[PDB]
Amino acid sequence: QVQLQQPGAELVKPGASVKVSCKASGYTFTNYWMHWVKQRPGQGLEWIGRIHPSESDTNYNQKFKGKATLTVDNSSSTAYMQLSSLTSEDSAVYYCAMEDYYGSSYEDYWGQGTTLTVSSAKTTPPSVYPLAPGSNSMVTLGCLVKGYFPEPVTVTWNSGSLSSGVHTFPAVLQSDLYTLSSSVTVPSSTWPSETVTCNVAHPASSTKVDKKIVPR
Amino acid sequence: DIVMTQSQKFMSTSVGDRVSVTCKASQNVGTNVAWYQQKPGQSPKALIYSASYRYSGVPDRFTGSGSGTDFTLTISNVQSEDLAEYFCQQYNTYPYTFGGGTKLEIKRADAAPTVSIFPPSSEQLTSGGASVVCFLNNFYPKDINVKWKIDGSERQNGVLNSWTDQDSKDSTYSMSSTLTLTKDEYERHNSYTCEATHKTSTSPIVKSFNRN
Ligand SMILES: CCC(=O)N(c1ccccc1)C1CCN(CCc2ccccc2)CC1
Repeated sequence: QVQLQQPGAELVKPGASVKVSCKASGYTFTNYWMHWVKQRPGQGLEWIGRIHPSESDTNYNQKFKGKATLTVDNSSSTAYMQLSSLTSEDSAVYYCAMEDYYGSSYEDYWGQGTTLTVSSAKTTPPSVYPLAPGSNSMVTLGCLVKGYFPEPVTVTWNSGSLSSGVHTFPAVLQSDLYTLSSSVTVPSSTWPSETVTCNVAHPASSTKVDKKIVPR
Repeated sequence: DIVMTQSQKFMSTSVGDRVSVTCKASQNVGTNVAWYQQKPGQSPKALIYSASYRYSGVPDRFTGSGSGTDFTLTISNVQSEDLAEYFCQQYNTYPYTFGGGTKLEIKRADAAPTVSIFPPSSEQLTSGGASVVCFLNNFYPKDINVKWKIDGSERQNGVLNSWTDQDSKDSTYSMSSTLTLTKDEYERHNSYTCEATHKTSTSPIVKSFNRN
């Protein structure tokens, strides 16, 4: 197996530049093309270009010439995408991706995607609030993740070991701040008896917060 | 550039049925065509390369066909976890280009919403705000309305709503409604109610608490 590690978010001011990293492990870095893809919120996919780490041969989408520059560092098995003269049209999720061959098929690997937000606003970490039923077979708990900027936030429950019965809602932007919520439904025999905790990560602010849901 | 066209942005099917997503290239791309699946909040995942070969671990329910300009991704024995956007792509000529995507929707039986209401946490109240949250979960079909009442009176401002895509396990929808007030406003009133109207009930489905 193979990991491509990308930072979750970059907040950069209009006109500045950004260099997004894609650190690879689990395969021979210099043997495979590394591809880059852009996806604007709720929109389709755009191919930026590809780079081969052996000698940094590149093929670009002409529409990104002068905007995107692809490079590699073989000493750290890292691929980079630099974006110059940033505008709001650059705000998007950027993926790196490669594929290799095993058995009788290709297998692809992707980075988690870097959410680039081009804005002069400041980073604002979320406030994480527990949702416990005030004083049945199943019980619903939740987590209110309020007032953060920029996107994204990711939510887990019990560090990911609680994955069934979860609904995590898309964020809504209001007064320049995002808010989202997550609910989890569990058997009433397991909570409060067993602990239920929402884990909330806001990569732009380097925050990871755990909130135990305790009964009211 | 070569334009890849998917002319059905949405296709509706049922679990166990067969669905075929079509894709047309503006010029001949041979078999240098790939198909991808993308679920909400997730990177794309390759399904098909060379127009008809499955990527590693892709279920044999996924088949690809076509050569030249007309390509088809066929999903047999559709499963609830196939809920996703599907993209075609040519890599015959630079730049590589993607179709616009086709979203798979799954028909299922009606399901009434499970409603839960939550008061502001003491953690939020310590800094002067107060959000009341209502989850309307696991309902079908997607059409639903939510109404907030404070001491019996309808409240419209300060409400923010968010909806999930169809659930990967049971193909239902869920919705979250958040009424945000000031701590001072919240403490002037006692009864807080969220009411859902959905086709599965001729009366509103309601949940309440009293700040008591
Ligand atoms: C969006 C990036 C992209 O375009 N791709 C991709 C996807 C995932 C991860 C890495 C790259 C292509 C996927 C299809 N491959 C085909 C390989 C091939 C060539 C000749 C015969 C047989 C197979 C080319 C690269």
